[PDB]
Amino acid sequence: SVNLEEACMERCFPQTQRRFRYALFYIGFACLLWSIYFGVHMKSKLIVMVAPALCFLVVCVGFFLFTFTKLYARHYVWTSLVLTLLVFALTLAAQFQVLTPCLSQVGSFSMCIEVLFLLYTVMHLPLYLSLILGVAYSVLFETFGYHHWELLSRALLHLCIHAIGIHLFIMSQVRSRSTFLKVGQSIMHGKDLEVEKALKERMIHSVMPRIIADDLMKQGDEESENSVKIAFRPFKMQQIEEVSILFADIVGFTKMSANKSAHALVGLLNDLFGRFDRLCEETKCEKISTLGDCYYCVAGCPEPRADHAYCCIEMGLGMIRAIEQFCQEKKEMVNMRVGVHTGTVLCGILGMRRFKFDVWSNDVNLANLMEQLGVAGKVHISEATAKYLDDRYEMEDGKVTELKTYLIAGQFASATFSSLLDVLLSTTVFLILSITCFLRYGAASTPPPPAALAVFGAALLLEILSLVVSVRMVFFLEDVMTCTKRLLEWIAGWLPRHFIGAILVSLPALAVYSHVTSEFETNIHSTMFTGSAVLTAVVQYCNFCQLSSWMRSSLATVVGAGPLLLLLYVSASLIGQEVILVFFLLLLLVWFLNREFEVSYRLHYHGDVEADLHRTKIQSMRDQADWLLRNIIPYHVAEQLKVSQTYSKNHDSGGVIFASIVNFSEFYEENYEGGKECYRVLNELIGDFDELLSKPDYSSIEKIKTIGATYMAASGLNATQCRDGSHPQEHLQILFEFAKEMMRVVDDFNNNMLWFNFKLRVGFNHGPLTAGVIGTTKLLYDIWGDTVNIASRMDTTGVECRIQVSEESYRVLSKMGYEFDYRGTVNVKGKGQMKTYLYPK
Amino acid sequence: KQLQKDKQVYRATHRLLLLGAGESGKSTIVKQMRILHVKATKVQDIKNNLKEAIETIVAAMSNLVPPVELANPENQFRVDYILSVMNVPDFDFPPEFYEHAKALWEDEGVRACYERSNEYQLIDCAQYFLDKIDVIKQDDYVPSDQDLLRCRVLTSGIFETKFQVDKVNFHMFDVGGQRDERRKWIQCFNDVTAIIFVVASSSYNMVIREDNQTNRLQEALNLFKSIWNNRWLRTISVILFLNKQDLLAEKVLAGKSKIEDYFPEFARYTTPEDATPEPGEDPRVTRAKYFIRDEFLRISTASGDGRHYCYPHFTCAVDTENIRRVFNDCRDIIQRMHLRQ
Ligand SMILES: Nc1nc2c(ncn2[C@@H]2O[C@H](COP(=O)(O)OP(=O)(O)OP(O)(O)=S)[C@@H](O)[C@H]2O)c(=O)[nH]1
Ligand SMILES: [Mg+2]
Repeated sequence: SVNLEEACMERCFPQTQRRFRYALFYIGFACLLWSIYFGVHMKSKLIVMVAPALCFLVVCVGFFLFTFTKLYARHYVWTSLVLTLLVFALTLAAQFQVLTPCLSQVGSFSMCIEVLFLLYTVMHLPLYLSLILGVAYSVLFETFGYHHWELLSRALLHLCIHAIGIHLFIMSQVRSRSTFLKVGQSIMHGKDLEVEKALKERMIHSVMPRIIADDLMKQGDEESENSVKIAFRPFKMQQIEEVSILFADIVGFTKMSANKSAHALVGLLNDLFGRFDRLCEETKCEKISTLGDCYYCVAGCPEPRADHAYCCIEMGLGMIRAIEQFCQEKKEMVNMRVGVHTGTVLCGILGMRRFKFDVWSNDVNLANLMEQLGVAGKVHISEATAKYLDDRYEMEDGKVTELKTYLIAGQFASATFSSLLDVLLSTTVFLILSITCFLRYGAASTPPPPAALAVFGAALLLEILSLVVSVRMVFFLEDVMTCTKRLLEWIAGWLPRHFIGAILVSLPALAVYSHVTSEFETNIHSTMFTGSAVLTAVVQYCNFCQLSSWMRSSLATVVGAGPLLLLLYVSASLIGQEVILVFFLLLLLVWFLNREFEVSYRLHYHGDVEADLHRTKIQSMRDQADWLLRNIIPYHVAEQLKVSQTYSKNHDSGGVIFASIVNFSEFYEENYEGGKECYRVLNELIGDFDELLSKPDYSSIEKIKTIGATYMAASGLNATQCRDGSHPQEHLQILFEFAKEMMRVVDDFNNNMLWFNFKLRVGFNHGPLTAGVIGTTKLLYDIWGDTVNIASRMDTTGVECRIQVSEESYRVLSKMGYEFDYRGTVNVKGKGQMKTYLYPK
Repeated sequence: KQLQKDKQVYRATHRLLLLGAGESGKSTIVKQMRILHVKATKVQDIKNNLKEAIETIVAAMSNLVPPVELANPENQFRVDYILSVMNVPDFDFPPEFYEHAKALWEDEGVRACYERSNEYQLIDCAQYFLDKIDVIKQDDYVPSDQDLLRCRVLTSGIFETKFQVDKVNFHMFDVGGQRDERRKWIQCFNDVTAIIFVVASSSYNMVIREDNQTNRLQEALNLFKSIWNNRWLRTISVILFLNKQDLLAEKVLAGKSKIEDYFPEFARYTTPEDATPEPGEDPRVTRAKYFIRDEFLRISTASGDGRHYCYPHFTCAVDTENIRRVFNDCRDIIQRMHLRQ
């Protein structure tokens, strides 16, 4: 945009400032070496040369002072423009006083090459402006060098130096754009990944206690990290002794929830269970869960607590106080009965959808029954509590009305696209160098020497084959046969890339050396011309930035200067001194320049790799926390809860089933290591039921939770839209098919069980129900209603291995062609006698 | 942290679950291992095994369908004394009972009823212990090691035994194998190294105690088919012992019972070419035992998919040397089996 790409040069400023400091130093060093040249070697008869050199050296140290000002940080383009106009004018004015027969073309042209490079690469001017300054400098330098073949040869040399100039320019700034963009990506992903890690933490703590969550956040087992992405499924249980289990049940929940609009009910129930959570976090009792009108805690199951009994009955008396305050405050006639039992408990996680930390033992079943045998307002404790309670409470005899039991009441830029572009430019300057070297023949109409045209054709065909390889690699024609190209693409690794890059860099200097076998040191136009062209070819060795620095720079020194140390002696008198000076300054320039550009390329690859690592890491954390969020609540509640604060809804028709494994108690036996192996078997069965949920034809069936051995699931909730290709009561049909198929799953499970059989009964009912969410910073999706309680009645009054159906669910299921038989007539609390039906015949 | 070392020594052990049907000899193999690689009620339940055997024979006299009667009919008062004490909670074993048991075991209608012991349920240490209680009529004799191996005590519930051979840890799970105990096996199926399936080979002619209408070896075959194809054992190899070789040998050499009377594919069975019998062996016994081995290897062949193997050995659990040899071989085998993970 605009403030994007301005902040780009805000964070690409200091490397531009460092480059500009190096260009200032290099121009000053050029003025220094030409000063000692024209002060010792030649032109010691006139001081017109050396005093502009010394004054421009001190102008450059003036600019090196001016860099440090604070009125530079937005003025750097205009400061660079002033510097490059001074250097343009100085090079033209130090060229201007020649052609008296004293100074060559090979020195002034090196100044031309140097100043065009410092314009293109380091001055950091815009493209149009630096291009028109470059072309204007080149044409003014050729029209002030003049004061039908050689002139157009020099114009060809300026053509290829502007080619390599614009190429280095555009690739340096597309890399400086793209590295900025990748570091912008990698700094967005750090903050956004911190956000997703906070959400994942909040969803872990809402389903597991603190000790085991903080275990899970240092990733103690890596296999869970691999699995959230062979014989038994993994499961975590710890048979822990000496806990103290509390249940609690709201008395009179039905009349308290009598005519609420299913938003008042969730609100008051939120208030009540929030008061209970405050009690839990005071009393240091872990709550476990909340089901229906029932709440239940433990007392130090992950942590060995010494006053666990005390913590449990103190939490029960706290509950009695909190519900009498709620009764006074909100004016609702309720109280609650509490049962407290101690003992040993194996506590962990079973299932894999909707899983949650629970407890299982027989001590838990005892605590459930002593809640069921409790009287309202009073906490109903056992001998197992009271044997170390120390009896500092208002104890009673807890006697039944019908076992030592008591009551208590109180107290661009693609990395293989740049290779295409620089192979293109290397072969086009090899082309026009060959053209310039051929058209030197204005004396012969046909070219004399054989080896020149031989090397010309040889490297010409080599460049055109490497061009076709690269251009069909990118443009991807798939024309003849590519399996040789696929296996030839493989073998150009890092070091074969080095060697083909060596040749593809070198070969224009081979084309210009190809014209040295015929004698040249007789004429001086030929000598200075081949010197100018060979420095034009040595300065062309910048383009393969995907190579290394020292490799290209040392190959440049060799195959651009070594043959002229060879041809130093071939006698040509003081032009050797100025040409070794001129290749010195040019080689120092090209050493620094391709050093800095391959450093830029290395940093671009670094910023690509790190900013892809952070993208995969945030994709992992986002997928993980989204799996936990679709775990703990359904999807449409997550939609209506993202845009708001709490959730409640009243559905007018939805079915629900419970599903109880009847005979698990005669499989439990505790004689081995607590019987946790028996719960591994039960985990396998609940896992097979959860595998039924991943079917695409069981999409709109929700699993509420599992309760001990019982499995609860309900439908009709996600279907907000009355479909055109479907039925208004089809979710009951697919829920009944879900019940049939989990009957099938237990039949398939018993084949792997030897000389024992699990039997389950289910119960089915539909009607209007009441969805809701309880916690905040905890979460719990749950449904309530009368449909649910009649469904639990159809469960518990069931015959095993047979589906039991209520009356209205019979009336709507039997109009879809199913078969049933009249079971009998069952008392239902609230409905009285009720007409039930059974699915197997 | 201290759980990494304990976790890796838990990796280091070998879990040798012993399966097998009723009275196939699992607990005898565990007793043999603790003789190899490691105090008064043993005398009492030796005497219980005695009394159980002698009252079973005395009842089974009249309880054969042709009633084998007394060859010496003077011991009818003794027979009535043995039937008198048949169902009693405790018994102090007076010397009267020792003289009654000895006088019964010398009678030949008694022994003629004993020879038809495939028609009723009788324990597999009667012949040894009638003679040995005739030696230990008294109470001041400590029973020998073979006496400890022969005492039949029923197993109910998962037992364990940790022993260590040459700095390798073995942890094996003796289990009961009656039809009521089989629901308890699946507790032991987590991360078990190997399964040493144990088959009473000589009980081809007997029936199980549960329903009295199913062949013991057919029961063991169906049990092997069940545990081989089990969905939690489909990557776990099964060493297969075949116990009671000597009883099999003498029941074949007695020639009264034929295997083709009960398994009618035996009559057209030929001994295999790779059969490597022991020295001094009637090869019809070899044909018998390789028939039973290949009966199990059919089950281990018809599935498996290269996931888990089966390594049948021949063994007699009341002889310690045989157990030494086959457990050295199995030691190498389960070394290879634990190195499969
Ligand atoms: N002669 C002989 N008797 C054996 C051999 N193996 C086991 N027995 C006998 O078989 C009887 C039963 O052995 P035992 O170890 O108790 O079987 P078990 O598997 O434990 O019985 P259960 O656990 O299934 S109820 C014992 O009397 C024992 O002496 C054997 O190799 N040779
Ligand atoms: Mg046993």
